[PDB]
Amino acid sequence: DKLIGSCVWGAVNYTSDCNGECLLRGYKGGHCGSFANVNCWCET
Repeated sequence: DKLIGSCVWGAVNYTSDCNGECLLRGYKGGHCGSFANVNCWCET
């Protein structure tokens, strides 16, 4: 997996646009943790 940042509306390294932060890295459509809604990861 290829982390990107956090996925909490009120935290540091805030993402806001997972797919965005992932696209920024040329990664594939990322998403937010499935069983840990807090950090986002890419679908690599």
